[PDB]
This record gives sequence, C-alpha cells and structure tokens, in this order.
Amino acid sequence: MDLKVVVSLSSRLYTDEIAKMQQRIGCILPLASTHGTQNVQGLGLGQVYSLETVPDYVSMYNYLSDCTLAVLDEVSVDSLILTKIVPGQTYAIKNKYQPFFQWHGTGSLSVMPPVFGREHATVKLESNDVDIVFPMVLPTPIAEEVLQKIL
Amino acid sequence: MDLKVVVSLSSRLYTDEIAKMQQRIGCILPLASTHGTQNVQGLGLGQVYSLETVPDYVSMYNYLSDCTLAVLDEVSVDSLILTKIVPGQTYAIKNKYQPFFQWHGTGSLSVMPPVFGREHATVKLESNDVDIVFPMVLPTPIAEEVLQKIL
Amino acid sequence: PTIAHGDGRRPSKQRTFIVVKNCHKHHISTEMELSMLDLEILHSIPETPVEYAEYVGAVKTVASALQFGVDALERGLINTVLSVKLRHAPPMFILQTLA
Amino acid sequence: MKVQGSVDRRRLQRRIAGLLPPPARRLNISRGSEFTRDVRGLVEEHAQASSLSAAAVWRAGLLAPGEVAVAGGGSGGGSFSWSGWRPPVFGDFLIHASSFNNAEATGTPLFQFKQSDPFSGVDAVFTPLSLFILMNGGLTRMANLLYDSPATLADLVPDFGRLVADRRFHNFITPVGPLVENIKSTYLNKITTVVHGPVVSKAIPRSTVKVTVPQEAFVDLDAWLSLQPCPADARLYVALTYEEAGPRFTFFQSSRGHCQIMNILRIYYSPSIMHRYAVVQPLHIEELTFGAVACLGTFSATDGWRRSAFNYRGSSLPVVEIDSFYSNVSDWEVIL
Repeated sequence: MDLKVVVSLSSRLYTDEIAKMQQRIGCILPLASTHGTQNVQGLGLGQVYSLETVPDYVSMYNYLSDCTLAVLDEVSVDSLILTKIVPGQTYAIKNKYQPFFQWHGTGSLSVMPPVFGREHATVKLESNDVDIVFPMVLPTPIAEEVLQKIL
Repeated sequence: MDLKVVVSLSSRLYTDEIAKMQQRIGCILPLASTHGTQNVQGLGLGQVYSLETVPDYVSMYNYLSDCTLAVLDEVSVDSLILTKIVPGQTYAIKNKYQPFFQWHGTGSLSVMPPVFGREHATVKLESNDVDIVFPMVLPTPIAEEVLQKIL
Repeated sequence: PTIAHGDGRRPSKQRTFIVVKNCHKHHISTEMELSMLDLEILHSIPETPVEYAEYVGAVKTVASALQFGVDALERGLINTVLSVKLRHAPPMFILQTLA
Repeated sequence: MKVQGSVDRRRLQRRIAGLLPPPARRLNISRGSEFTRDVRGLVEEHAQASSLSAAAVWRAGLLAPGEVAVAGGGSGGGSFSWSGWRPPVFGDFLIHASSFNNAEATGTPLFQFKQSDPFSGVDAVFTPLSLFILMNGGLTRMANLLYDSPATLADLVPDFGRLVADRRFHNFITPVGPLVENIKSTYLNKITTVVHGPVVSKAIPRSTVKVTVPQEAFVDLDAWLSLQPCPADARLYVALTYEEAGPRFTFFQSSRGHCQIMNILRIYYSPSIMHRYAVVQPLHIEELTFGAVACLGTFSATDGWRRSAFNYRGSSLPVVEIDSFYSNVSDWEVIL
C-alpha cells in the first residue's frame, strides 16, 4: 500500500522553529486522524496534555493505546511530511529524545506517556499558537523500572 | 486470500425460518473447521449450549476462542454463504444486534456467549433439527464488567 | 377421467392434481497442497541445463497436482449422483406389495 | 467554459490502469483446456533471487518499489498485497567460537543473554544444549559429546548462582529463533538468524528449512491432556522452571489458547510445584517466583511432529522437526 501524511499550517513557521523540528526530524508522533490531509491540532499530545489542564496518566495512556502512530520524514516551511505506522511493516527510527537512553539491538521498544519535564517533551510552535508534545519512547525493562520507582 | 465458506443444508428450510435467518444477515458466528464446505452441525454455537443443560458460560467462552470466527453473507433455503476471519485481514462489519450498545474506537470488540437471553439469540431449524446460537459481540469494558458480574 | 355407471351412486367430479417439485443442491470440494519451491522456480528461467531439469520436474509436479484435483472432481460427480439414487431407493419387500 | 483546472480527465485513466488490478482468485478450470498460461498466472509464486547481472535483475524484479519483489517493471507492482506476506527480518550476531558449537542442526532455536559491560561490540547467544550445560533419551550424553569445558560458558554469565536465587534469570533472555546462515571464522563466528516472519533460507540453492527441538525438552501439551474445533494454527511455548535440582527448560505445543495454556501449565507442573515447594525450601521474598512462559510462534496445525535421528561423531539423539514454522516472539509471563 501507499502511506502519506501531509500537514499544512495556517501561518508560516519562524526560522527558530524550523531548526527546532530539524533536531527532531526522525521520531514518533501520535496522529489523531488517518487521512492524507490533516491540520496541526491532531498530530501532537496537545489535545490530551495542556498547560492549563491538570494532566492525567490514565487518560493519556488510553489515548496512546487507541491512537494511530506515525514517523516524521521531512520538515519544511509550513509542510510536515509524516509516514503512517501500519501493522506488519518495517520502519526506521532515529532516537532524538531529551532524556537520554542507550538503545540496543534485539530489545523491546515501548511507548509510554512522557512523564519528564515540558522542556524534555515538547516543541512550542509560536507561529500557529500550538505545541507538539512527543511520547517518550523507552526500552520496556526501563519502562517498568522508571514507572515503579517514581510511583 | 479467498476465504470462502458455503454450508450445505440437507433439507430445505421452512418458509418461516428463511425469513428469520434473513433477519440474521451480516452477523459473526464461530464455525468448527476451516474448510470451504461444512456440515450444519459444525456451524454455529448450537451443539455445546443445550436447553436441557445448566449453562456454563465459562465453557462456552472457552469453546468460542477455540473456533475460528466467520461472518454470514448470503441466506438461501439450500445453503448458507459465510466469509471467514483471518487474523491479519481488515473487514467491514455492521452492527445489527438487538440490544444495540453504541460502539466506538476506544474499545476492541469482544465476542461472548449470549449472556443476556437464551431464546432470542438462537434460531431453531426443525427442517434439519439443529439449533443456531449466534454469539453476542460487545465492546471491551461492558464485556469485562459482565465477566466480573458472572464470577 | 372416470367411467359412468348405472347405479344410484353419486358421481365423482372431474379430478385435478397439482404436484410441486424443487431442486436440491450439492456442493463438492477438493483440497490440494503446493510447495513453495516448485511454484517459485516455475517463474525462473533455465540458465543451466540442471536448472532446466529442475524446471521440467517442477512443471511435471504441478501438472500431476492439477490432474489430481480434476479427477477427484469427476469422482465427486459420480459419488453425488450415486448417493442421490440411493437416497430415494426403498427396499424390495416394501415396494413389491405397493406395486 | 472548458477551463479544466483539474488534470483528472484523460490523464488519470493511465494512472488508475496501473493502480487498479487486484491479485487474482477463483479462476475457473475447463477439462478441455486443463492447463493454460492464465492458470500459470496464479500458479507462479514469483520468486526473489539474483543472477548477478543487470538485465536479469531487471527481469526478475528485485529492483521493486515495494518490500516484496515484483517483476514486470511498470506492469509489475500491482499486486497490492500477497495475502499479507511479510519479508523475514534477519538478525546478525557475532559470537566467540567456544560458546557456539560449530556443528549445528541449522534449525535449532537460539537465545540471547545480555552482558553487563557498557559500549561493548560483542554479545553472547545460546543453543538449548548450551543452556542445559550451563544450568547443570541420551540428552546428557549428547550434550557431553557436543560440549567440553563448561568453564568457557560460565564466564559469560557471572551471576548465574545469584540469578537462580533472585529468580530474575528468565527476563534477561530474549528468544530469537532458528538459524539461517553460519560463517566459520576461528576467532569470531558470524551467525545470522530469522525473526518475525517466514523462516526462509537465504542460500541460493533453495532448501526447505525446519526448526528442530530435542525430544527430551519437548512435551506435547495436547497429548497428555484428554467434534472439537481445530484452528489452523497451534503455538509453541518455552517454559523455564526453577526446581531444587536447578533451572529446567521445556517446550510445549497446543492450539488451545492462552488462558487454557496457563491452566494446563499449572496442572502439568503441579507435582514439581509440590516437590520444590516441599520441605527443602521454606521461604524468602525473592524465592516466590517459580516459572516463566514465552511464546515462540505459530505452527501449522494437523501437520504434527516429525521425529528424526541426529547423528554427530557416531552418536544419535532423537529430535523433533517442525515444518513451515512462523516466528513471533512474545514477552515473558510469570507462572505460579
């Protein structure tokens, strides 16, 4: 099959914002809708996680369990090029996340809701008055360990 | 690839019950053996659920997982045409069930024996003296709750 | 028809009978298994003659594995027709005093 | 009025002609024809292999846009699926030559065990007989013929006496799967295995590949238990069991399903649970955990278990062989 996701915007991005997402060129985002054409309000965790809201764990985990994943391919002026995650398909993932964790071959990658700092999680888009919030991706044993220890 | 199920009736069904089976069109039921030709005794959940016996829902709910699942396509007096469910194929399904609980993407659909009622979920076939017990499908939290209630 | 009689017996009228009969259906299914390697190398062309010998062995295999299915379908034909004859065959001692 | 801002009319026919056709099914046979090229459209499995020459590769279609190789150039690529066929994922390991016995049945399942040192470049892996030697029919005799000097295994795991007590030995091991290719070097052997898909030989002389298990480790879960349903797939399971003699490693096959499989595991290990729980060992907090279960994948039901001899250095061992295996590793679940 052919997968394509292209997000257009309302306003053009500032120069500072471009390199911010260039740092995060290959990584994972949950995508609310499944169509080839989609607006910015469905590609982050901004709908579930917000500064004004009081954040919750279990609703966020339910949203990550019910949503579709995607991996960024290309960041340009105003165009975001994402490719959909499909069951039974190979993908390539670069490991750009602010809390740093070593990755190993033959390990188990698990996506957990990002518990660390806002500056560890998100990139603010001041052009469109929005944020993109990235699910922290961790190996499954450490995903157990961090969870139980902060609990 | 070409999942095709046709189940042959030994004798023609009565002019009443052909209408009732047409009312049951588009419904999941589990079948016995993964073959294009099946006898009606293997078809449906009839044989293990007896009116004479005290119902064990755990026995039914074990038995249904053992069967491969299928969807009814064409009702005729001579034979029943059904398509089958492979684990890695995507299917169009229509909710025609009489209790009508609203469905959402939030839950995976779960298939249960008809815990609610006995008679209305089943169709008798006195032309070929066997009973068809259609399963009841429900979303995830209602299914979890009903299993909890039973235990 | 009926035949008139001089007796005082009341007449039986003109008699009409209407009988309805319908089809009965039969389904016949065979299963065949084909190996991966045969069906793969059928598409592959012979580069060297030992691969050509593997090719002709492959096409002989798939030809026999197709003749098996078609001949078993003819056996399905004859089995179903003989069964239909036997389903409507009452035994002799019942039928003889009915004749 | 004929502005025609859309480019759809008279262009998109050419693109829909490519993007349209479905893979064929339900083709009919006439006894008079009985063998045609139209049949051969469906008959061919349409292989992926190399002739190392440019035009032959253009013919065979390895330079395909999709994952699975499609010949035909632009006429190829319209398959749009192959019943959900997946290419096999291959895993490349680099092992010391002493940990891995060079003679191997080419289908035995492997297991990776992690090592503590940071920023390393090498890793360990194991076969089940190496695991039996490390844990401490003619299974022990065959293992003694295959392996000598257990010390070369014991340095790779510096925590084993502690792991069998802290009950954590199971979760470090991740199951991998059967072999595909072995390349012999004196210092460092090159091992290539298969994960998540068809177990397929990459050797260009084509061969049918089968995963093999020693019969002593394997117990048929369906055999000793009891118009039942038969689903087309049964599953294979590993069970690693903490006993007073030591850790023990077993294999189970059943088509029943998970919650049934946990019960049949429990009523299987009930005498060993009785003995190990007995009087020799009272209690401590880490000691409560008993067994671990992981799924290795789906196997064709009704095919069964092909029993064969394994001959090495003039000795024989009974080995079961499994045809047409599909690999799918799951996580570890605790059983007690």
